[PDB]
Amino acid sequence: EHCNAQMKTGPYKIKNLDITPPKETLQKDVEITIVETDYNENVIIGYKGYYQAYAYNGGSLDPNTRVEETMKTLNVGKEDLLMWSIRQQCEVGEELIDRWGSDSDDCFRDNEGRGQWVKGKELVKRQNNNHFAHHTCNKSWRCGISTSKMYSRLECQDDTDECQVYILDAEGNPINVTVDTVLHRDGVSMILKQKSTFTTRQIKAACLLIKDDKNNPESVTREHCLIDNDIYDLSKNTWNCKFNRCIKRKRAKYTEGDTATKGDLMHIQEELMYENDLLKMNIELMHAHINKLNNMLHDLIVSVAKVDERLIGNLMNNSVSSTFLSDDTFLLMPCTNPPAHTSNCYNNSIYKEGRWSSQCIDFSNYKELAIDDDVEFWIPTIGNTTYHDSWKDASGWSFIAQQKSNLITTMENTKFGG
Amino acid sequence: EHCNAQMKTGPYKIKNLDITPPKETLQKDVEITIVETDYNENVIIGYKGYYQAYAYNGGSLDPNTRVEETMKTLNVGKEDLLMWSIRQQCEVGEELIDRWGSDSDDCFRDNEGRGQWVKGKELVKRQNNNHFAHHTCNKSWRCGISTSKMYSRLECQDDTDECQVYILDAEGNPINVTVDTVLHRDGVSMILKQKSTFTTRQIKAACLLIKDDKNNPESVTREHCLIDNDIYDLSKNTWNCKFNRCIKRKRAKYTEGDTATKGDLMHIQEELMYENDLLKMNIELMHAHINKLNNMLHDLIVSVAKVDERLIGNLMNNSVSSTFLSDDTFLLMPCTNPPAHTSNCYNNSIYKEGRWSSQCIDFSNYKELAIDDDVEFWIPTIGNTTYHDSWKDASGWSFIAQQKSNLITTMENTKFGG
Amino acid sequence: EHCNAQMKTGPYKIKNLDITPPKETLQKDVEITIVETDYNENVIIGYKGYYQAYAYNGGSLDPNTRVEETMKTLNVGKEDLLMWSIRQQCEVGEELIDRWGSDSDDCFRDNEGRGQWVKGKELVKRQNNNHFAHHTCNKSWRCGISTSKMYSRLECQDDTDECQVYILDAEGNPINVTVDTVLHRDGVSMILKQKSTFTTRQIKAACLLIKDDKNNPESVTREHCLIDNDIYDLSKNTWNCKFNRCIKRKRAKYTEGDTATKGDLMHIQEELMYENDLLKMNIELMHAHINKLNNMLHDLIVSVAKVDERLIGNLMNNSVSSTFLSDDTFLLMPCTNPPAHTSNCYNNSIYKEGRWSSQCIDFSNYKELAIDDDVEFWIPTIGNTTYHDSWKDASGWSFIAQQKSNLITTMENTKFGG
Ligand SMILES: [Hg+2]
Ligand SMILES: [Hg+2]
Ligand SMILES: [Hg+2]
Ligand SMILES: [Hg+2]
Ligand SMILES: [Hg+2]
Ligand SMILES: [Hg+2]
Ligand SMILES: [Hg+2]
Ligand SMILES: [Hg+2]
Ligand SMILES: [Hg+2]
Ligand SMILES: [Hg+2]
Ligand SMILES: [Hg+2]
Ligand SMILES: [Hg+2]
Ligand SMILES: [Hg+2]
Ligand SMILES: [Hg+2]
Ligand SMILES: [Hg+2]
Repeated sequence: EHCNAQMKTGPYKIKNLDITPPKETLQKDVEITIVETDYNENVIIGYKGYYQAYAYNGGSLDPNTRVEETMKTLNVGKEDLLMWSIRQQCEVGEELIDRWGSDSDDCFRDNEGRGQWVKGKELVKRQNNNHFAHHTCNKSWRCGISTSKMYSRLECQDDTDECQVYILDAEGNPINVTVDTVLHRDGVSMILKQKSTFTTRQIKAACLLIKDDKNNPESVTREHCLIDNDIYDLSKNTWNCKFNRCIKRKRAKYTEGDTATKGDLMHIQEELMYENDLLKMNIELMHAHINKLNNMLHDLIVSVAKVDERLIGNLMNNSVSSTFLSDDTFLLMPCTNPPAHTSNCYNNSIYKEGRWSSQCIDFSNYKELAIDDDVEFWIPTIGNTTYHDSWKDASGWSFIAQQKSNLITTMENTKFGG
Repeated sequence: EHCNAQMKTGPYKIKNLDITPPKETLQKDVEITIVETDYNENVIIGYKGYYQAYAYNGGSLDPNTRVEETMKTLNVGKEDLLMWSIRQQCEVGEELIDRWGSDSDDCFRDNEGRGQWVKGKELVKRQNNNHFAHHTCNKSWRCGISTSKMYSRLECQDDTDECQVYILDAEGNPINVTVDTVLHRDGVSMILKQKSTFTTRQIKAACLLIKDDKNNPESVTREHCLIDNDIYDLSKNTWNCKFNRCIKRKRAKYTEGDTATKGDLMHIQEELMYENDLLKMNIELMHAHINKLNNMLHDLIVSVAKVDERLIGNLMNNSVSSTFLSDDTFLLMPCTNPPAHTSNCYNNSIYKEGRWSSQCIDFSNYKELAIDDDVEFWIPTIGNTTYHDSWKDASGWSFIAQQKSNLITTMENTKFGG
Repeated sequence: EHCNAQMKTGPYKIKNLDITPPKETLQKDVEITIVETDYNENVIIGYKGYYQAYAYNGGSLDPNTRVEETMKTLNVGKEDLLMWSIRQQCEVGEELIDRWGSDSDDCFRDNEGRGQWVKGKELVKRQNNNHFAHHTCNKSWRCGISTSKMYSRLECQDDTDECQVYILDAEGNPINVTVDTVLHRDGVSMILKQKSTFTTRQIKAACLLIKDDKNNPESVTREHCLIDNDIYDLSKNTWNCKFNRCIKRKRAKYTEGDTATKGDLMHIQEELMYENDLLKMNIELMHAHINKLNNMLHDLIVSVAKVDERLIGNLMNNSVSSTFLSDDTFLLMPCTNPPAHTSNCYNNSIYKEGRWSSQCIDFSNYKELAIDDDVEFWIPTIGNTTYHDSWKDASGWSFIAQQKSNLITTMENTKFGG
């Protein structure tokens, strides 16, 4: 307290800190529509066919000495296909081995394939022509039935809010498979067991809103919403559709079920690493600030303690009286007091410090004065996630792949039907 | 205030809190080089071949009675391959069915395959030998052309900062496919439409730096950098290369495009769950600390309010005067004041409290005194990510797979060419 | 200070803020058992077979004029299979081309395949019957050996804490492949080079514990544990097993190695986006609160500065004296003081302010009074992650796929063995 008076600077006033209105807003009870189908649908897959070798032996002289070979693949019709499913069995015609002479014609009798009921059956590539001056016939049948699964994809229109369940091939393209008409594709016959069925559900959900477009401080740049402890982006108010589900705030190749790459995982991993280090930086940046503030509160204490001998005791929550030596340093002595002071008189005529009989009140029943707000933080439990299969994993498509492969193998091992 | 004097402890001084210099540093304007190619490159894929059955019938007696079968796969040359691409068509020779007698030799006339232009064509495995004392020839042609895509992989050397675009097979290995020479592989002929072209881009980017090696408190253990609202690790100052892009702060199997596993997803999911719970713990740990501090500030208030009757009013931002009963408890009365006091005199001779005519100043124009720093938090918008296809999804490789399969099927259905 | 006395409200007391006991607890030195096997195991894969065409030519008259074709696939036995591995070679019988007449019987001599040692070998589908009144024999051999890899899966029982290493097929099912018995599957013979071996490791690890079930405030709803700078969920105290490793706090299709989808990646991406915006909201929500608190500390300052002229100087850490004009506004003058005051006397009789020779102490050696706690934040380094291959990538299964394909191709190109 010895100062140059000829240098008074001012007038001054303490700069209060900016209280910024939050750009991220929590909105409760946001109305949301969920539309969902079965992950996969039951598809009846059936195939049929025969390999035939009709031959005639007139010796080397005859131009009619030949072995005509055919491998017909047949379609299976709606009613048969259904029957096949019900029965977990498929129907073929009779196996004709070495039917020669006048029996050469058993071959042309049945081209639908009737009378044999098997679990399944594969061709045998049988052929012979060792009956001189005669025709020889061999005709082997193949057969297969499966009620397999194929992946659904739900889709809804923002125009009309109408939805449809698409059935996808191994590559993510929808395919025309219906309940009323058999589809013939990849050498096979396909029909739906069930008309594809969906369902809607209405909810009120908690959404985090973000308004960080400086030009449009009211435009909502991102919205994250809690659907059953799982987070979703619903910023765009178009229908949001993936796999078997569609969500909204009240035909080309689909792509979500494509196989993901290790490389994109690793980037998500780096993003996670980043988030962790981002958490640490900001937490510590906040830590440091508070500590600075804490220390200001210290400078406050030492100053006001020179007048208030019992303050340090209060702060430490233990009754002790302080005696200062400098502004900086001080001493402590133990104390304990009669705490039952509930009125403010005894035989009163301005008695105690800070100056303490209607001007004489008992304060047993008093109320808390709220001069502060507590902050409340919103960090809900998350992580109820679903994993979906890639589109190349459909049980139905591998079934189709299997019979295709089985045919390839049997049709290259020639058999003698004698 | 009744204390044991014989127990003075000290001298004491209030322990200030450690202000830790931040280990995570933000560095602005970090110079960065981006090198990028097309995700995929256009590859002309062409294939050709014939199946031939040259037979002679001299009866069972003749050892020369035989059916010689061959299936040649041919190479397609640079110029033809280009022509094929331009024309979306491929060229084959004439289809020879049942050419016997003196026409047996049509077979050997054309082995290049000229004169027929088709969109594409598959073999027919035709054969016969029913012309006694004569040779019989059948020769069927196959044909295919596609200008498909195959995935690029960029690579740069830290030595010399030279880059190259590699074209990968379905397994992630580079393959020698050039603009000047046709590559013959997997029974097919391949050439590039275009010389592989890249491009560079220089940027200044914001990077988060981390120095958490206790032994080397200056070594930078991790660096995360913002490239167009997407986060990258550039701690190592080697070239960072994935898929079609390379980044740097100014031949074996590649691996990023391998298919990722559900299991590694789930771990990333658990890491996310962890981060969320890590956020909650630390936020609340900070919450609690501040509340403790807030309550200290309360003990301060009650003490200094015994001298300052208008303080509580100021804090609550409403004019009220306080009267204390104990140290703890107090009463309130309403007030409102004339706020236009801009000088500090009236007819002044030490008038108001705290003691308030050159010693008499008007303070209309005053300045804010900055005794505090605001903290500033760095949490930029992220999430502009790219997804890449797995290496088994290249349109070009499935084309090659397709023709391979088509050949397999046709070469096991024998036809009679009579 | 002019107030309506007829409206005293009270008695009041300042509401302290709730200090909430943390629901997320850090527990150190949690005992954990790790069990681990090799990622993959060495599997000896061997295959063998022949294609035979035994024919007889008695002319068109003879019913015995026929070409009997067979393609046997053989099993390879334990000892041979081992020998094959050691030698990187496989054994076949002699190639018989056009052995006719009395040599027709070379065909039936050797059906095991002995005497030829090759790196590998493929069939040639050779056949002829151009020797009148004689049998003709052709028999070609195929051969293949690989010591390939197949993926391990570790599994442990909570009952008995016994573990086993399973060897998986391309679809994630375990297969019965042992050291003592050859397995015959997919037209091939398989045996283990090595008995499958695991190993255990005990650690003490730091775990984050969470108790957020309101009904059971002691139940531990989630536990995240650090295993070598990588985070794991060990809430459930069952064995946790994925791929080749099992962890615990002291046969159907396995699924972790299935291919993950782009769609599930994108959701993880949205979760990350969410976390970032969640970090920002909460950080800023905390920022705002502190600033409010900071400003309270300002109202405190101005009040107590009216009594303490040197306080503002202390806070700003520079010696200056304050003179007030209103309650709000003030002026500053420069100062600097003799700081060596280490006793509290000179020629003392109640000298300085706040009232400052055994009642006369030197304070060179004083101690810091801890009236505060620093908070300590726990954000450990993470991100030592492992990536695993999908189950369709096993070198051993593609080897099996390869020979299968090679056979398909050779068995549809007929050759004349004359
Ligand atoms: Hg005939
Ligand atoms: Hg006969
Ligand atoms: Hg006859
Ligand atoms: Hg990414
Ligand atoms: Hg009293
Ligand atoms: Hg000839
Ligand atoms: Hg003829
Ligand atoms: Hg002739
Ligand atoms: Hg991971
Ligand atoms: Hg006044
Ligand atoms: Hg015979
Ligand atoms: Hg002969
Ligand atoms: Hg002979
Ligand atoms: Hg997800
Ligand atoms: Hg002094």
